[PDB]
Amino acid sequence: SADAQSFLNRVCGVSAARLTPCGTGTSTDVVYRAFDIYNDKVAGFAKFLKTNCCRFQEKDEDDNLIDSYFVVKRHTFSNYQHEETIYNLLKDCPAVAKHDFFKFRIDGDMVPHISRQRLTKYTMADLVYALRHFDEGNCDTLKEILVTYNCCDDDYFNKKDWYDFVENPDILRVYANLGERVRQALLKTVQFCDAMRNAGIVGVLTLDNQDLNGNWYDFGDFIQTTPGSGVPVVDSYYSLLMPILTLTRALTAESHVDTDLTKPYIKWDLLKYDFTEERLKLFDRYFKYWDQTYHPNCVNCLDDRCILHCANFNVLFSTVFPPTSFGPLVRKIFVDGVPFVVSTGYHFRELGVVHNQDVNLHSSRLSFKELLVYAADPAMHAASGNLLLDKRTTCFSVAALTNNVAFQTVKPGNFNKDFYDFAVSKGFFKEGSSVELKHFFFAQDGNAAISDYDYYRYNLPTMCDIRQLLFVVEVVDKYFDCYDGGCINANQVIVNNLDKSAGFPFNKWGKARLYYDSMSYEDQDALFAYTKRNVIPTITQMNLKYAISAKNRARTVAGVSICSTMTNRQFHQKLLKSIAATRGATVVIGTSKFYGGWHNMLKTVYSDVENPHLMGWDYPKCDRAMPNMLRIMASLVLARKHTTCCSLSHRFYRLANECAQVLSEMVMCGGSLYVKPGGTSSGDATTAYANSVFNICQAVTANVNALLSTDGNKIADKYVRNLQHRLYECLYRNRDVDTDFVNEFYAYLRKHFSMMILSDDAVVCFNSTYASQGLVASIKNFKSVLYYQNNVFMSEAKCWTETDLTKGPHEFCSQHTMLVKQGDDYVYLPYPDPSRILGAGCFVDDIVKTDGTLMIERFVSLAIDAYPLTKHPNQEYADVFHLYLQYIRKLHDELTGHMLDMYSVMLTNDNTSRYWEPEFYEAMYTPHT
Amino acid sequence: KMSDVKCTSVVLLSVLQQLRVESSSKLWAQCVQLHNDILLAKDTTEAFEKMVSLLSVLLSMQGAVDINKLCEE
Amino acid sequence: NNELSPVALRQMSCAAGTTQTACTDDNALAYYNTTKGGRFVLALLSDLQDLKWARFPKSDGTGTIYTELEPPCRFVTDTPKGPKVKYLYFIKGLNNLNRGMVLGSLAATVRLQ
Amino acid sequence: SSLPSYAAFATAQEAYEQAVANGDSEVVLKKLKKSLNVAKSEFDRDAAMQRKLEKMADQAMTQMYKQARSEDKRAKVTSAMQTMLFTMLRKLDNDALNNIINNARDGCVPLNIIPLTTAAKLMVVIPDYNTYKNTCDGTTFTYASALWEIQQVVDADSKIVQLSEISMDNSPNLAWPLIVTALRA
Amino acid sequence: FSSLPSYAAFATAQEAYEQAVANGDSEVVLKKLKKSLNVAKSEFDRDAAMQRKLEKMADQAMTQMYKQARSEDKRAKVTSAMQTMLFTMLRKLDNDALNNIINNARDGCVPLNIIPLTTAAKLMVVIPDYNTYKNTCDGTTFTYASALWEIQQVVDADSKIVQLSEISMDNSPNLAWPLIVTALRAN
RNA sequence: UGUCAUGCUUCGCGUGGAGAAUGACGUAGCAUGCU
RNA sequence: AGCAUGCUACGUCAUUCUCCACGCGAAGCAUG
Ligand SMILES: Nc1nc2c(ncn2[C@@H]2O[C@H](COP(=O)(O)OP(O)(O)=S)[C@@H](O)[C@H]2O)c(=O)[nH]1
Ligand SMILES: Nc1nc2c(ncn2[C@@H]2O[C@H](COP(=O)(O)OP(O)(O)=S)[C@@H](O)[C@H]2O)c(=O)[nH]1
Ligand SMILES: [Mg+2]
Ligand SMILES: [Zn+2]
Ligand SMILES: [Zn+2]
Repeated sequence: SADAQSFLNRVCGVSAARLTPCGTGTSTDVVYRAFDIYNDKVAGFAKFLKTNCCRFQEKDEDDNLIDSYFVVKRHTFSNYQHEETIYNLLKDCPAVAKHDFFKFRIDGDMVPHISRQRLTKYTMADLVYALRHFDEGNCDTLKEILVTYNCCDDDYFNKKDWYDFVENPDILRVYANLGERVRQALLKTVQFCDAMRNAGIVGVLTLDNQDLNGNWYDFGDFIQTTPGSGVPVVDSYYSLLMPILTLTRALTAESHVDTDLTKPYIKWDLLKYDFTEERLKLFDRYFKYWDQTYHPNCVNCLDDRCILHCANFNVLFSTVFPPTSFGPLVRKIFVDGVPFVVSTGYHFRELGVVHNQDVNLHSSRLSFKELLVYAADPAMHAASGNLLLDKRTTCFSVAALTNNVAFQTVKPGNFNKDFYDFAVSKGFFKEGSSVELKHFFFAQDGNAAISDYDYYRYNLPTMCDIRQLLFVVEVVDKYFDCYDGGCINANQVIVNNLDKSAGFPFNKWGKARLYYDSMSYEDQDALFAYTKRNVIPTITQMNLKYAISAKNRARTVAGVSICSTMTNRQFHQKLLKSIAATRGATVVIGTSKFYGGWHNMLKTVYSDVENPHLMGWDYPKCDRAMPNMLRIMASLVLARKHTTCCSLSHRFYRLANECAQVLSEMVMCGGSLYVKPGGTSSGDATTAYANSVFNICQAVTANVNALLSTDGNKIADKYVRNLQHRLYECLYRNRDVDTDFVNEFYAYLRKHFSMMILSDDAVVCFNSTYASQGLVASIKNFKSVLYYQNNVFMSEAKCWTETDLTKGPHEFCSQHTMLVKQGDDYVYLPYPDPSRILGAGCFVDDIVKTDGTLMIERFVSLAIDAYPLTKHPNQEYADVFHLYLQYIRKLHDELTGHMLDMYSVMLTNDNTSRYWEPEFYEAMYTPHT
Repeated sequence: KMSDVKCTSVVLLSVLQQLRVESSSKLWAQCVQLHNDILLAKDTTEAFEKMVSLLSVLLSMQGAVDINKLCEE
Repeated sequence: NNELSPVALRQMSCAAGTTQTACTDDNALAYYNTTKGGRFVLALLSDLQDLKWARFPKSDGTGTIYTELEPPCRFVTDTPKGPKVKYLYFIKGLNNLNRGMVLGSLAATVRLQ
Repeated sequence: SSLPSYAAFATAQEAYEQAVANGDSEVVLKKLKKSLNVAKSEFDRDAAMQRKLEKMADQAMTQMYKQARSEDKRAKVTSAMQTMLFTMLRKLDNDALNNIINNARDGCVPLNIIPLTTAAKLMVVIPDYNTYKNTCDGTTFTYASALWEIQQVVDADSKIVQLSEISMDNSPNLAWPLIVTALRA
Repeated sequence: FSSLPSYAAFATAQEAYEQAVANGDSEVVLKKLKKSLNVAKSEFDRDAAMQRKLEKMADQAMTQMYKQARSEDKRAKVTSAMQTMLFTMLRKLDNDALNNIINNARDGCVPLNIIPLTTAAKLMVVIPDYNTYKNTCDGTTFTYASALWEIQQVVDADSKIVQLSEISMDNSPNLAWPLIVTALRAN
């Protein structure tokens, strides 16, 4: 305590600060902190261990510690000179922490020291790392950051799920208490940049050189040039920080007057729909030194790689403006000298203002196409309707189209007593058996359809890291390059079922057949051509489902209009029909499990992976919680097949139409028009394929995050150590696409991470010795990526792993796998849940299905599904297939006995003897066909 | 006897729905709650209590069904 | 440790003029790196202040590319016999990182005062 | 077989028996073979036509049976459900269900849903003295295999009758439809 | 086309064999009558096949024509229905407030979401519980969207009329929620 | 009120190949007529 | 020997069923 007190007094300086010894200067301190690093050896945003610093903590009067630290260091004589010279230029900035340079005597040597004064304990890199790599079992840093700034108390974490966005929505509020601080940082950084440019300093701004007040304190890698011409490089700062700006709602002080949280809100003109100037002001205030050009309206964008860039900022800035200014833009026209109200534009929260190019005032007469277009849009349905204030939901309600509110209910379900009695007589449904009933028809009351719609409160505005998304999009476009696409004519479109509903209002006059036969090919082609330079809003109708399930939750489906589907088929069907005809790809839509398809799919997935393991995951609230940026991305990769048939403007207007009538639109729920925030619509023509694109995007993002957050000084393999140094450059320092590295990363992902994707279901075979070392994604990385990019917490109870590959996936498409012996060779076969089959047998959804003699095809199909259970070690599983065969025999006997009594004819020609013999069902799982 | 009550509840709620109990929101809500609670029950005594409540709902409506004829069949 | 790009640069000698026309040969020095598919001219050093265009020789048949230029910035070098004043123009539409590369390399090469 | 034109295909067949015999007279055997082939083809054609007829007839019969049974199922969907419900309820053989069903059959139905809580209001309609005799014994009321505590009893006309009154001695003195309120014990 | 050649030539075709029955001799005429009968039979077969094909073609053409003509009398009905719907909706617009808001706009464009707010003549409020009713629609007159609304009627989820005096804390458990209240814009 | 895709089973009407049978023109063996 | 007729064999055109390949309708089951 002889030299130690001398050093303490030295550090105290002349600032009149009372310092306690936290870590002695002579005996320094070490910590574990998140750093952004790029030298010629390592590169990444990862959590390392520091030594060099020695910290002292300031105690305020009354002997109480506060959040002020003096951080002394020991520097070599050269960096000392460099840093002092660079600081003597920036000292005047209000966003630069005070420094103190002094030499001290240690072991008979003069050692320099640089002391920074009054720094918060953590930095902004720690905050970003904590919220971007989330593990609920290790949240010490995040908890301390939240508690220190009065975001919550320390008793808030004794709750069940204090971090779950779905179980505990209030957590959002907690995070929103970090907004102002973040915003203040975004201001100070700009000041710093200005100072740099005025002083002639060139350097890279990183997150870990700014504390949580907003002071900058590291100048070791800066250089000097002529005054007045500096260059701050800000690409990995803003990009890494982007997902945090929307989670903590950093720009909520822009809604008040004079940008002060105490003053009231701004009252905007109710007729104002154009906010281009405000968007430019916001961009120039918070992102002044962001190089790439920003277009408030995405009509003027240049590529599909620019629409994402600009739509990110539009997503950020649209939270500041009133919610009543987004939607169709209405105008008054005259037809036959009578006024009409029609849509002639659209104000997208993510794409800006769009105006139709073909607007015709003073019309004379309307043809079938014009009547269809004018009756499809919600202009005159909402204009000529009552006002609505629905307090049961938090979704913007537009209007009420009638004088009543409809309350729709679901019915119980029917009981097939004869089959149940037969099964009971066969020794089923006893006490303590392994096969029982779990799937029933659940009933619902009148409030089902609106309570189901109120789950769109899980869709939140999610800004994305753009420099990373622009790389993931290029790596995802290689999974779709063995297909072909383009536009077809009205002659080449295939419609499977023409007896389906045509949405609203078209369902009041006929089915989908009424409009395909009343509309010549010229009419359909003209409508499709019209949609390429105009925006046609439509209305989707929400309906309840009547189906068997194991859960007490209602299910809804969204039926889209006929104008949407008619023109989406001519745009996407050529590619969608080619994705479903390819065998051996990552996406396995269109492949069957019969005649040896399951075995082929599993063998293709296994491929040649070393130390293989199998994993599978699930997406919580998939359709509801999907962000609006990944859906736009999914639609943009699917439209890259139109390079020759469509120009840039045609492609943009197709994107605008898809957004206006699928992504965000007006929904008809009980006779009232509400506004849909976002997500996915079940009834659109590209649901499964968009879900597949989204799945692959999330998996690739998980892999990138896994690889870039590893030390890099410990990756023994030298190829995988350069593949990480080059990935950081391709993300945060390369601007244009590097075509020779997306191929290398794609091959790397294909050899060590094999995927099998079908809509939102996925199975993965991965190299186990690379995952435990952090070189390929794990389940923790998926949980981390679903938190900041999907606003959802994925629990490690719906995800499964399998270390033995002779047992197959635990589940894929609700089927289990079994390795059976089938004629001299072993093969993987699928089998279902026996309770599902028995429930399908027992409970039917129509009274006419409870007469077996009329329904023998039902049981043939069910036995086809239930055959693979015959080969199960458990004996109560193999006795479901035999039950079905015996019941088929009984039904045939009854039918024959009835035909002889009611009539006098014995059905002369019969071949039904094959249905109750087990050789008819084996052929469905044998490879010959 | 669990798999017997789980089917008797289905038949009973169908019978109630045919008598047009759907025309009262409160009664239909209570019946739906009971019916969906019997189908997710792992204990038999709870299922029997809820069956008693639902059958009382059925028996309140005197003129809807002729119990004497049905019980003498 | 997040350093500026270590990439070094190479010199070319070219010319330019005030407008699309009037371009006169051998009156500017361009900086480039060829590690890309070809040569990318990153910036232009000259002695005059009225330049507003650049005619760089294109590696194609009868190809002449006219790249636009930004406003000047005045630097004082001292490598030759004594102090000299030269103006720098950055190719319009050049991200900040390549500007940092060019400025760092040039400032290291010449003291710049 | 047994078709009207089938006989020829057999007669010539018998002639084929003679074709082998008699040392296979070339001219006779060949002309007979030609006629036999013609007859066989004619009979085969007629048989095919009959088979087509039979297929059509069977399809028609199946369609008619389907329609009849579908209409039958859709017509009787009210008596069948109730009969099934009561068959199943009798098979279950519970105590509470049988108690309440018997009381309902004798006219003592409830007025609200039976509450499954320690303290809840249950109202029942005792029609006659006899149901009162059997169910209530003092200040307790046994229903649905549970004990309830009478808190009030009301007559057909709004009136607060007292337990002391309601006995055989004064059985005819009150309008009989008797509402009884009770709380679960 | 096939009936005529049959009924004409088959007479001679069978007369050829009738002559064989008459004679018995003329074994050469056996082959000659073979030729005659087979020629007539084959020519018939050909013509009859052509006739049957033509009949099927004509039947299919007639069916196609009928189906087409039935798909053009349903285009007209749907056209008329759409026009009637559009005119019915049009005649329900108060062209006094609507014109005011459309004319106060800069270029005539206005967002759709504001048209019901500023021009609608009726309001519907759907209230789940009693606290919401107390805090939103309490009294016989309230304020929403910078305007004054007067309660015109209240009904429950069964479409039964509810009096404003029945909506109290004590009687709340005896109502069928939610309550739908329809109100009229005050002047 | 009853959406988008994919797979499989059953029944019914239509087009193109191969096997068996019946009828006219060409080539081979034997017999009769003209020479 | 040449031509014609008769008997027995091989090569092209019209019908009768029998199996495959391919289209259009109707019903049903399963999956996301
Ligand atoms: N704000 C603050 N930071 C601290 C503290 N203790 C350790 N650190 C870490 O120390 C670095 C500063 O180092 P400096 O800027 O001089 O250069 P360098 O070490 O990064 S190289 C930061 O990045 C932090 O992670 C503390 O109490 N407060
Ligand atoms: N059109 C249609 N789509 C369906 C249906 N079932 C499921 N999906 C789609 O499959 C994904 C996962 O389903 P979801 O996240 O909702 O959870 P789940 O337990 O029902 S599988 C969602 O993107 C859904 O759009 C359906 O019937 N019709
Ligand atoms: Mg640092
Ligand atoms: Zn742009
Ligand atoms: Zn195209």
